[PDB]
Amino acid sequence: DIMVPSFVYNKLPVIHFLQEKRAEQKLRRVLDETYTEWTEELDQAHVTDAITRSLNI
Amino acid sequence: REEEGLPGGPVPRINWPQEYSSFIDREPVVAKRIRYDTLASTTLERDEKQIES
Repeated sequence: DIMVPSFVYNKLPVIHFLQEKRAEQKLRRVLDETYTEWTEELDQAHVTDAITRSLNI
Repeated sequence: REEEGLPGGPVPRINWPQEYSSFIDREPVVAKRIRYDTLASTTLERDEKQIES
């Protein structure tokens, strides 16, 4: 009725602070590991060159 | 250019009468004309519906 309640009350602030920091850490990780991926596609010049070769030119 | 009706393929800026004079031998000159004439007579396009698909 008296002791354990008081010590729980004393614990509350530190735990709240640490959990807030942990959540911030996880969202920070979410944004950190995002990168824009630029894909590379076969240049159409080679396609045009192959078309010319097929024509026997 | 299709509305113009002009050759779809690219056409180089050449004056073959000068090339005739310059070249000692006819054969390379004739071959060059054959290639460019064929090139200017061919459309270099691929169906973009299938390509996108």
